[PDB]
Amino acid sequence: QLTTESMPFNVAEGKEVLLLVHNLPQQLFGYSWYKGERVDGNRQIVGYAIGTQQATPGPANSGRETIYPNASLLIQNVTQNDTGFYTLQVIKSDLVNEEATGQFHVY
Amino acid sequence: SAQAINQAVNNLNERAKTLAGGTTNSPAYQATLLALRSVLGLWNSMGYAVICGGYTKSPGENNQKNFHYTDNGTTINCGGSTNSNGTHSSNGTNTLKADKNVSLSIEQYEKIHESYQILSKALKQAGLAPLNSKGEKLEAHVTTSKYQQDSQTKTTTSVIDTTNDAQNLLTQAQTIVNTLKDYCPMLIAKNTPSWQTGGGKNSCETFGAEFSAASDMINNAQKIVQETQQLSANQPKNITQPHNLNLNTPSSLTALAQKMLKNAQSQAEILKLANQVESDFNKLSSGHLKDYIGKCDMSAISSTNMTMQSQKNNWGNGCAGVEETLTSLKTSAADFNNQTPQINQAQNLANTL
Repeated sequence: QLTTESMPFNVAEGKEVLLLVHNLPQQLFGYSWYKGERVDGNRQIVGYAIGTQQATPGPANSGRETIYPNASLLIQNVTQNDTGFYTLQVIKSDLVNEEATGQFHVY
Repeated sequence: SAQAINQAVNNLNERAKTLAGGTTNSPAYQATLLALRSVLGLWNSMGYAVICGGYTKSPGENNQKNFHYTDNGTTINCGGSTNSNGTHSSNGTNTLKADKNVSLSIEQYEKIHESYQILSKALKQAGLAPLNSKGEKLEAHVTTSKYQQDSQTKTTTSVIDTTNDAQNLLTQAQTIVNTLKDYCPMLIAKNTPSWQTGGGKNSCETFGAEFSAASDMINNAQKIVQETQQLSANQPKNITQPHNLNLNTPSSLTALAQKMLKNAQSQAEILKLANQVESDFNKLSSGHLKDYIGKCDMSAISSTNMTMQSQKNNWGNGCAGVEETLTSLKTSAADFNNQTPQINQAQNLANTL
């Protein structure tokens, strides 16, 4: 099953954090990252299509995020606002989706 | 001489009236019909796999739209996904932006659907109108559905006033091919046709040759239409009062003869194009769609964004009757390839003056 891992979990302010994705499906249409607990278009950080490799940012995009083909999400110059849950929706080639949530705290 | 020129005119006119006005005897008509049936066959053979419903404006608009194909009916959902457990999700393709080599927007899909239904309904209710004829009016129905706010699904059938003339129907076919050709939406992976096992690849990667083929069949068919109208307004008249030199002056006689040559060259150009449609069909129908586009029997193939009315449907293969029309093009062109000597005498006879 799809799984997030924040590296590190406890992040100092102004430093960086990487959300690692474990058990990513090998056949993908695309995926998207979100602020908070659930898949909400209004809190989309960024969307990535496998066909074009277009990291199209969303409303939750602070401009300090970097997304990778392995579904990992780097966040640099982390502010106190960046605390809390994040959600990854992945969409497979057969149009079946898998959700996974992550979290880190900032101090 | 008198009746020599007069007999050659009667050969051109009777051949032209068959080529322009005829249906089963006309290779211009059967080539046009082949191009129209080929695009219907294209969409029936691989249309279900086209990924649609990527967002235009925002991820915050999680728009979906179901598009209906009726009979053993089916329904295609643009926008949604299906979850790991099997339930429908309103968050799917609409989470990712629609463009080239990714996903069609609902708008781009609804154009394909609308054109497909117009084309399909027009050919079934009225057939293709003769190329010289201006066409016959007919209503077309387009059924779709949207999901209401935390409640039921609303169905909506649109009425479209349309005609069965070639120019209109070719525009509908052109809309389908060019949308696929220009934007290359990705195909769904997973009775699976050979080409699909085409999962992590766009539709132009799998069907680039087939889109180019269909694209040319349409453009060549549109050219046949434009030559047929040019032909139709270019009829050489019979010589009457054969020895009245004031009436039949050596000015109007050279003009008549030059009207016959433009009439002759139009007929040559139409049959040339009709063969290139037959050539372009062979390119279309001998790649990934070889064992599919020509045939029709009830399969039971399904993707995660399709629901069906029974356990049948006709996706995967063409169901357009393209083989019927291919042989009819050949049979009609054979008649016209036998009368080419009578034409060649009429070209030489006119050139003399």
